[PDB]
This record gives sequence, C-alpha cells and structure tokens, in this order.
Amino acid sequence: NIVLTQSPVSLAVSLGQRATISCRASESVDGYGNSFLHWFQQKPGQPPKLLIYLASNLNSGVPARFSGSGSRTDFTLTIDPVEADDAATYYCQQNNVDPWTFGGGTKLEIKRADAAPTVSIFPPSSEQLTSGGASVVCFLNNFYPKDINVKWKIDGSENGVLNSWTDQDSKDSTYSMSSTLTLTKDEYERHNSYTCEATHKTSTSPIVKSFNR
Amino acid sequence: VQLQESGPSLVKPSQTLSLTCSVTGDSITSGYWNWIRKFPGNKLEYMGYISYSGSTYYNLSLRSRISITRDTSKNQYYLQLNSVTTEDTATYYCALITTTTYAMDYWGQGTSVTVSSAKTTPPSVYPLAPGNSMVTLGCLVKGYFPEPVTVTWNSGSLSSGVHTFPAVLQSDLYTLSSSVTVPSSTWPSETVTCNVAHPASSTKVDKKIVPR
Repeated sequence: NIVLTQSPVSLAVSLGQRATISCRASESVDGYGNSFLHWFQQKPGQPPKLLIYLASNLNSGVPARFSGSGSRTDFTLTIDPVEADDAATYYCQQNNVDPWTFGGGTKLEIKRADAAPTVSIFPPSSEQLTSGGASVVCFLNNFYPKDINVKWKIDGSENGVLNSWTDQDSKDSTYSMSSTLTLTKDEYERHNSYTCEATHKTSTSPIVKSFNR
Repeated sequence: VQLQESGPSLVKPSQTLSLTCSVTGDSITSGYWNWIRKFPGNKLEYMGYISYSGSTYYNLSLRSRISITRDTSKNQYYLQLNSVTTEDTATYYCALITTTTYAMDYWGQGTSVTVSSAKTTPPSVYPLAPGNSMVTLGCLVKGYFPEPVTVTWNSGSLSSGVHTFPAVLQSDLYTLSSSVTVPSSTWPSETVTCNVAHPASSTKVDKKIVPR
C-alpha cells in the first residue's frame, strides 16, 4: 500500500561467495526517470548505514563488493564477494510513494569452519559479596556455529541462571555466549566447587571449567 | 554532517515523549530532516520530517500523534509524540536527506526510549577476574533499568578483543556482561578498566580488574 517485501528472510554465505537479496514493491517506486528505492545495512547497537541510493548508485565511503540492480517493483542488492564485516540485516527503503516504508529486512549470516569455544569461569567479586549476593559467570567465546548448551554444577550437582548471545562477530564470524548463575552469599558459601559445562557440535564431548571457592 | 539524538530514555504511559536532534555544521534550512524508529522486534518505521522551509510530512498513522518542529537558531529539530504507549518503546533516530542522494544518508546514533511504569534503577558493576598466553577478563553489570548501558575498556583504547552481550530482563531488571581478552602479559603488567555508563540514572563507573 506500498509494501516492500524482501527475500529471502535469511541466507548463509561463505566468505568469498555471493549474496543476493530481493526487494519487491507493491507498486512502482519510479519518478522522474529514477527508482526511489535505497539500500541499508544495520548492525546490532548501531544505526543503518546508507548502502545504495536510487537503486544503483553506491554511497560515498561504501565498499564496491556492493551492487544494486532493478527498476520498478523489482530490485536486487548483490554482495560479491562477501567478507566478514557483512554479517548484518539489510533493509530496502522507499521514499517516493505515500507512505514511506522499509522492508522487513534480510539477515545475512557468513559461513565459516566449525570452531570450538574458549570457556572461562569467574568467581563472584568481593564487591558483590560485601552486599548480599554472589554471581558466577562463564563466557563461552568465539565459537561456530551459534547452537550451543550450558550446564551449571555445584559441588557436582546440577534456577539462578541467565543466558545471553552475541550476534555474529564482524571480523572472525564467530558467536559468543554469556552465562551467569546467581545466588545468595550464604547459599554460595555453603558449597565449595563450581562448574559450567559447554557442549557444542564441534566436539563430541563438553568443555569444562571449574574452581573451588 | 553530524546528528545527535537526546531526551529521556524512560517515559511513562500517556505522557508526551520528546526528543531533540542536534545538527553540527550545515543548516537545517538545507534539506529534509527526519525521524525514524526501530522496534524491539527490529522492524523500522519512518516517522516524518520537517523540510528546510518548516514544511512537515508525517507518517499517516502518526498524523495526529506527532509533531515535528524546529529552532532555526539552535540548528536542532524536535520530535513530540503524545499519549505514549508501551508499543512506542523503540530506539529513535533522527536522519538527513540531502539533494545529493535523495536517500536517508546521515544517521544520528539513535537513542533508546522505554515506555514503562517501572522505575529507573542504576546498575551494580562487578569486576570479573580469573580464579595461557591469552587472558580473559569481564565486567558484570547487574540490576538496572531501563536500557541502555554502554561499556568500554580503557576508554575505548582496548576494543579488538571484546564481547559485550545483550542485556536480559528478569523480574523487571536488566543484567549484562562484557568480556575482554588480552595478552596475559599486558595484565596485570598493565591496568585494564571497564567503563560502564547508564545515562538514565546518571551512573558512570570505572572498575579496575584486580587479580586474585
């Protein structure tokens, strides 16, 4: 009304290879011998960077691995060859028909070789113990692919955990994950050994980090 | 040239939401000056503009809720959004359209606003120190509201080896952590500090990662 519809919803491209992302418009975005359809890249935490303007012109400062074709209701952004900085969502924008809209985005994921996670465990700070609480934290860092699992074991035995995942890294295409077990200073003080176990496609068996209070 | 959004990062249901964009070094009588929103779900929405003549254009659905005004002097333009609801939570951007591109080419960094009747709580920051050639340190940022929080290492000088994880809500409060990985001979041979900021509660915290 207009509606822009991108395709596919998500794709996974190997470093070096070709990404192509479609944007169909509801009705023509043409005016004065020009397609008023523009491309954008957005990464988590930052705003969209203008990629391609008026369908085919590359914006100042933007690489040339990035190409924009198409004409009326039919547009294509091509990324060739894909490098690691390109993991991101891509939006098409139209600003010539009432009302202005963006497409629903396409999520470009880079493909790379399987990689095992660096795991690290951290006791609670004394600052936190000064007050009533004790948090223990594991970082599971720089692994591929995203899928992964964590287990917490206290004095051997398997509530209080909170999990967060990064988006694909923009230099090495990894994902990382953080995990943090939370307790009371008294309940933590009642036990000695503390352990998180990371399991992932990359190895048949779990990577294991631990310490004793 | 340069855009900066600013305003309350926390506004209550039914109140007016109000933001300011600041333009440094080219006149807001030179272009089209826009507000765009991004929802937690990630969809983008165009909001409107004031053109350089003081001529405005509104997203039809926002027509009666939205104002865009300017101050010719300050080189800054304003967004007013009435009768705010939980679905107005978004990170808001101001941005520019030049005759050069006819596209949205200059983007402010954005500013998160959360519409919620919960109450600002500042974070607690805790150093994360070990209990190899590479060493991994962290900062735990626990128990705050609303988003956002920024985190840096040694004022941004350290940046390559850093993971800052997205916050996670639980029982009305957020927690977040950040990891950094250095040569295990640039620490503790050299100080490493995390710099947490939570503008909403005006908190600014440096924490030195101390061994043992």
